[PDB]
Amino acid sequence: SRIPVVLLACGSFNPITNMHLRMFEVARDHLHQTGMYQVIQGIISPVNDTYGKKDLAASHHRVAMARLALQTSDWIRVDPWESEQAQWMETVKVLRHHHSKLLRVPELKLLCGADVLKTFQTPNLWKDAHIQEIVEKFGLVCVGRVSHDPKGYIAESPILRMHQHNIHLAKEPVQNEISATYIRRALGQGQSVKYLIPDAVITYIKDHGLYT
Amino acid sequence: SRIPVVLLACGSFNPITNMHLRMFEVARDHLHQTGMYQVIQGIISPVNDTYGKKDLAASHHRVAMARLALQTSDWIRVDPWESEQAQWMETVKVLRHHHSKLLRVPELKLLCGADVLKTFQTPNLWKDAHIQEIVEKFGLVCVGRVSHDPKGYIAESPILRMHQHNIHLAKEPVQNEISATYIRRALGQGQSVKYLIPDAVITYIKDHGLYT
Amino acid sequence: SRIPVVLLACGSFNPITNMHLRMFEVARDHLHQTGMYQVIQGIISPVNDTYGKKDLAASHHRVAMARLALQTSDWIRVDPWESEQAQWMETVKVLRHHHSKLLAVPELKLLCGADVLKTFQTPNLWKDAHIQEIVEKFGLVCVGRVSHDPKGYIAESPILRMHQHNIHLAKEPVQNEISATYIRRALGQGQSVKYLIPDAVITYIKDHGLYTK
Amino acid sequence: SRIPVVLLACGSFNPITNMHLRMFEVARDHLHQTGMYQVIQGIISPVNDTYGKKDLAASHHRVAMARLALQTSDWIRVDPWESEQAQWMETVKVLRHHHSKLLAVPELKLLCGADVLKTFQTPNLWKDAHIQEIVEKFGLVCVGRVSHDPKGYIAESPILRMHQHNIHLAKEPVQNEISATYIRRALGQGQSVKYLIPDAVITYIKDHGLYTK
Ligand SMILES: NC(=O)c1ccc[n+]([C@@H]2O[C@H](COP(=O)(O)O)[C@@H](O)[C@H]2O)c1
Ligand SMILES: NC(=O)c1ccc[n+]([C@@H]2O[C@H](COP(=O)(O)O)[C@@H](O)[C@H]2O)c1
Ligand SMILES: NC(=O)c1ccc[n+]([C@@H]2O[C@H](COP(=O)(O)O)[C@@H](O)[C@H]2O)c1
Ligand SMILES: NC(=O)c1ccc[n+]([C@@H]2O[C@H](COP(=O)(O)O)[C@@H](O)[C@H]2O)c1
Repeated sequence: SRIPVVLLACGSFNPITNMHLRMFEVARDHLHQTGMYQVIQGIISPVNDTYGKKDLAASHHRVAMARLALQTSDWIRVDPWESEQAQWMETVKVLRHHHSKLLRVPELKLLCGADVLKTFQTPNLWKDAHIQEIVEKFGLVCVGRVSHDPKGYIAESPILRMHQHNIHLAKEPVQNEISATYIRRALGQGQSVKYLIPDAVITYIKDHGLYT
Repeated sequence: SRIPVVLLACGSFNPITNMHLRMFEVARDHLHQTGMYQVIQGIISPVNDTYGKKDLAASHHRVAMARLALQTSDWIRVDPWESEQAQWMETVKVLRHHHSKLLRVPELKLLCGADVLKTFQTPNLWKDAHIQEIVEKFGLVCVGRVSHDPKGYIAESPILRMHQHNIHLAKEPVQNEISATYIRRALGQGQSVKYLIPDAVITYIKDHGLYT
Repeated sequence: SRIPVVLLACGSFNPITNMHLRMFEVARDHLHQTGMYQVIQGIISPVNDTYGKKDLAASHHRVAMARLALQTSDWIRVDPWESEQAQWMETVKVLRHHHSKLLAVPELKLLCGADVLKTFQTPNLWKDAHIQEIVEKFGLVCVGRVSHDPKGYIAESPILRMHQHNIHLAKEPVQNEISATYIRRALGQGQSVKYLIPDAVITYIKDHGLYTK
Repeated sequence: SRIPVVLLACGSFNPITNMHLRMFEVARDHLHQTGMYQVIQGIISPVNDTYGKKDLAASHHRVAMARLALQTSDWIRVDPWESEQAQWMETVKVLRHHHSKLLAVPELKLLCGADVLKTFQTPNLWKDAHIQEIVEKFGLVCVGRVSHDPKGYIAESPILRMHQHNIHLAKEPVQNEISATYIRRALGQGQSVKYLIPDAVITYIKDHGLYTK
């Protein structure tokens, strides 16, 4: 039988966009395609407000937009836990938390774009022990992104190359490179972002005067 | 004051996708950005079933999906006229028809991707007289597409370069290259196309067993 | 053992670019990776000056630029036969010509971008009989292009689908999407196209004053 | 008249690619087009071997490959000073070094991809003081990269926004998106990278057996 899988996406979702959503669909089809897994749930987990040097919309807003974006999904949901904690938390700790919840078994895997594998290379950004735990205790499902060569990132990482069994590379045949940075800039200039992010999210943004 | 403009998109819409929809939004912002026009209406006109060597879903279905896709739009509508004619019609004739309807004045402009300008170069595909009428009597609003250099197409076309005043090039800052061919193949393989085309269109496709 | 293969690319080469050259390399690696072919030669065949609606530099120059571009290739050569004819010739006839020239005979395959498969769908552009002969008697090696879905083009064409075993799809992960149209526009404006097309080609264009506004 | 400008690119160049070289050309044309600058030189400065978590070919080799790649450039040269130091050096210090070497003094600007602007946002990666000095005292010329929105990076950074006049954004319409990571993987698998990186660089890699699995 198939191994039940839950996919967790940790990010800013400032705001959530059609690309972020498409990432889950592609990842699920890829896992199902292997014949060994049954994706049963997707979880969007917006980062806490204390994170970064950037000016993120308040977490309750990012969580609300994600929920709106996901109303039409029958398998992906937003979980505010991470954003409700007092402070930012390294991603492995969010994985640990959700793994436990599953117990109160399906495998919990981190879902990210190929761009994330490249960030693993950034000095001091991710503790080696954490990278190892992500691919050894949990799993990593990576969706392609223009300009990134995931197979090379893996081959060149002493840690990743030793845990390839837990790394799933899903190819994105579609050229959908929507940048949330671009979304925010366009919104700020009064330009349309319709068809780039969900309609309900656009309405929410207008209603709450976000990204002005 | 601003010149009222109506944008007409002639295509297969087999099925209509988020890229096709995004094309209108980008074109409108670009025209408004110039300061000289006020886009008042967008029209999607699905091609007639007698067109091509391809197997297109029946026109009533393509028209229905476009209408569903456009329910959330307050300015773009589908007009079945072209698809309801007995036979295929060169595009200039569809422009003429809609121009007349406007009379029962706003300028009517053809909306297309940069890829269309390249098709103007195909031997025997578009009558020179027709290309001329499109850019001289009406107008052409072109939205960028990867791999295409619209400025070069114009510069190299004896006809286009003489009517640059009626050609508006709108740059697509977003990497959204969704191919309807890809959409059909994925649907045929049972893969998700969610977030690539409107939810209501996906439901319609399933309900009517299209693209199997 | 392996089936010997010669790759033929028919196109404007106005001018030849690093992307046109890259296609040969990607196609060769792909065929070798299947383990059943051995590519022994590549042929660049510039189209006749009588062809199409667009303006082309003289074939004399396009053949020259291809020759210069290929000086550092040990397996690809330019063949001016097609452009030396009195008039344009349908691609199937160029394939036939080069096949006869080969006459244990290596297989001759047409090398093209995935966008060519789409053009097969254009009314009146290619004779069905020709499309069939091209895929059946010669074969196609298609290199992917942003925005095109070759697999779908194949599936939606009865002719291509029936002979899909003779259509080899290669994937070049690198964007490239360098269009010769862009190259010509840049040149006309006095901008650099270095590292987009071969240094030797730029020298020829400059020396002979080509592609000026 | 025009302000003389020298462009400095700091990076791995592991190995240098046609895309890295193309960035210099695109950046020069952009600055010239503003009508107020005249680019007089480009400098490729390979990073020190002590840098980062990834494995780099020896700087001896990266400097060599850059020199070979640049033999056909009449304005870009490789400068090994940075890689010859005992240890890695923050980019601002390399800029300071090259500025002193210039000492009517031409302006020295850091040439980079738009993705570098994003990295400025990484906690602990660049000192705010350094980011400020880089944009204020030297300047940045950023060449666009698929997936990145430089204008947004600038607007969302107080430091960059305040000195945005010293950040020059150039647009290369051509995809390219050739990553050195891909180049290294292809080489390791014995695939061709011809027309993606300079012929002279491929010869050196082959002669010295670099980038093997
Ligand atoms: N060391 C870590 O655990 C680590 C480092 C960088 C980013 N992250 C997470 O991945 C996402 C990165 O977001 P940005 O790329 O916008 O900074 C966030 O969810 C962030 O919390 C975790
Ligand atoms: N000569 C003409 O008027 C002409 C030629 C080719 C396509 N078209 C139109 O433009 C669109 C092209 O569709 P395809 O590219 O799928 O063939 C259709 O609406 C078609 O009717 C018009
Ligand atoms: N029916 C045919 O044989 C046929 C049709 C269209 C293009 N072609 C060839 O394709 C190549 C490129 O043509 P384009 O520049 O029109 O895309 C040329 O060699 C041209 O001769 C052949
Ligand atoms: N704080 C700094 O000066 C700083 C930080 C990160 C990268 N860099 C430089 O950027 C270039 C490329 O670095 P990456 O390979 O890490 O992207 C190198 O020259 C590196 O030294 C400088």
